[PDB]
Amino acid sequence: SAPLGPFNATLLEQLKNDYQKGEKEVTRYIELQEKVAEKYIKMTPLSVTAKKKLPPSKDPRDYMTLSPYWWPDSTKIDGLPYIRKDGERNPEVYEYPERENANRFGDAAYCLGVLYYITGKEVYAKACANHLRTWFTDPKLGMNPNMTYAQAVPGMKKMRGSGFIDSRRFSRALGVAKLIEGSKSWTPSDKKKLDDWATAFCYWMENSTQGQRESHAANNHGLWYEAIHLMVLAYLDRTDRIREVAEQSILPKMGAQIADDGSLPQELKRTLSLNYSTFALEALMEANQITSQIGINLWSTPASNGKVASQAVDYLYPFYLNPEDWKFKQIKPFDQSRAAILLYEAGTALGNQKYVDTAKRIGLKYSTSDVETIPYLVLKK
Amino acid sequence: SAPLGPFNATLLEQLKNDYQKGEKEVTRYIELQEKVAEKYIKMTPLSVTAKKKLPPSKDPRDYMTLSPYWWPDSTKIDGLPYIRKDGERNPEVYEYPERENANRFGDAAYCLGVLYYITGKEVYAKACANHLRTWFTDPKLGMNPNMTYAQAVPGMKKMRGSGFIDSRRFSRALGVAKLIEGSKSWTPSDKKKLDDWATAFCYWMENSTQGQRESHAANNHGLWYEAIHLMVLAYLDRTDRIREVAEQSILPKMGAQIADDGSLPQELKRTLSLNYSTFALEALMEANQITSQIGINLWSTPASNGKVASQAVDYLYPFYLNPEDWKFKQIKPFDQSRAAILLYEAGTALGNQKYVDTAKRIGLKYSTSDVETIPYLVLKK
Repeated sequence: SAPLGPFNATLLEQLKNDYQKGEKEVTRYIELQEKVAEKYIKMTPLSVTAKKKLPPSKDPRDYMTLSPYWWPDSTKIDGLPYIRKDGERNPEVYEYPERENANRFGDAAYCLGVLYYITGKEVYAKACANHLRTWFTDPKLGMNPNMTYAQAVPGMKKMRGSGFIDSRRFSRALGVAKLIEGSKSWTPSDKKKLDDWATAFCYWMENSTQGQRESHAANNHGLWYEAIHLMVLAYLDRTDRIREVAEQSILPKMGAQIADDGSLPQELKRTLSLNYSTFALEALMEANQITSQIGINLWSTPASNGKVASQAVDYLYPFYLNPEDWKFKQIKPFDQSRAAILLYEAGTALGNQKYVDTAKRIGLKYSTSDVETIPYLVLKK
Repeated sequence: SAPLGPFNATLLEQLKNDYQKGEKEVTRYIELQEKVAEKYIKMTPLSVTAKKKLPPSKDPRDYMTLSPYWWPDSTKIDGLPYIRKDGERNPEVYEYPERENANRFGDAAYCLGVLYYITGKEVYAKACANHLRTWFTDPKLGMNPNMTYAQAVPGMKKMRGSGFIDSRRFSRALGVAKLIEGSKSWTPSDKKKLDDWATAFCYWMENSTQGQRESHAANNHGLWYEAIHLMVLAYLDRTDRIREVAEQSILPKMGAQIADDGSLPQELKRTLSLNYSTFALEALMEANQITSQIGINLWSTPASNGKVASQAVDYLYPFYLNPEDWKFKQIKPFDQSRAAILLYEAGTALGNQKYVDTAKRIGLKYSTSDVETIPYLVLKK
């Protein structure tokens, strides 16, 4: 039975079980994963400190990115204040190294942590530990436990908390650290430092003005905040906080953000409305992976007004079959393959065989290196 | 009468003349442009050598970028060879600093050079010279006169000349160097070094296998190749060659690309078909800015097959009025403001008053800092 963390635990346990029983199809799949993971063993661990332009705090350990849809105003002599173009990512984002480096670190730690859980090979713990140590707890290279300067916007006067959604990059990694506990490489001293970091991070996201405001956001951001919250709480073994968050924040938000016909109106007004509808349901999917490990099914548990998250899947399913029928603003092509994991996750949670069949038909590539697809051999056949 | 160069010489001579006579409306506009140009006076000159990852020659003075629609194959252990996704720019392009740095050099040098031509203020020639010397002729920081590793593709076995299209980002800057000749800052020794660079670059694009191949391209790349070709030849005062290239390469190429209804079938098969149809005409437009300075109007001169560039403008015009009516694949929204300069250029060339009125109706923002709009006060209200 798997430790509590940010993954489909049913799929992980069944992979680990069939690997240990020497079943051939899984064993061959895991060996492919082991050859994918080799580059993460060699990979030099990343740090948020690897940047030149320092945040206003003058501290390189503070995470800082640019908010993606904000662009310099050509009609101003300095381009300030930046203006918003919903759905059009400003390539300046890539001048902030932590934007892609937190994504790379997250992939490395998640891949190595899962393969350690599945094979028991210490080489995977040792490498995962090296990434976790450097990114999180190192007294020089570790990030400070806050998201103060995430998605800054040049010229913007007010402080904002929307950047907190960047945290999902490293928070999955934070949760996977629990899989390497008991290894020879993850020492008790290593565990205490990360526990203390996660405690400091949970405090900040629950009590800073930015984290409070993000906890009250009325769209997919509010759902993703709670998805991240659950990973932090799950890492810290606070399963009663997970129950409280699900019932006092996630279910109310789901009850407010789903409309009577099952649409997500807050996402319907975006320039990538099919992306953001799906993005909201992805925040529910990752939350549910955690809550359902303690008996809480967020796809079928009603909000106080009777609405259930499966209604929003129902609304979107015809368009996952045919993204071209989508009749709302969508200024870039929807990636249909996002519906594979999503329909598989919601389909199984609901005993909806039509959803699971459609997930497997859409499928995932057997030899893809996309580290999020590791548990989903079930979709690669 | 302005030196031969890559700009609308009629508008530029108009601006400089009205500036010298002290006309208020033009003086206000130049004074704005000078405020915008201040950041280029301060800007540190860029060099292609400012990269860590070197090209296969191990020479930092060779330009190297990634072909923008080529992505790692996730189904491969090393991601190699990359695969193509037409229209989807791979953010990895930004890991090659000369991709954006050649654009920033281009804007700074062109802006400063045009302002020196219009105003006579030696401070603009002196700064333009600083950027030119550093990008082109400096014996340590200057770029080699070739495009051998432009738009390289990892894993691709064959050599390609598609990368040559990047040259447009610095070949306009080369062209405006002609505007600072006679200044105090641009010495006969500066001119001779640049002349020799430009000769070497011209030899490479005409005789290398990649240059030869690119000169034969049957879509917009053939047009851009010759448009870039004209900037280099005009800079070298090879007006006889400009005629030959116009008469024997551009017009046949343009005629072979236009279909009976005026559409451009090679661009219609792209995922950004309206972008690429407009991109094709933009090459013709920039080429005509140079040909029409020696009496060849590319918009109205038919090719041997009876096709004339004005047929292509005519087919695209309704969709510049209403871009949403475009009925071919277009996986990002079309930037309508591109029609402003395009319809004004072709509209004046053809004496079509309807094209010119629409150009002004779409318009450019009076205070924009986009350097390519500097000559078009006539489109700014």
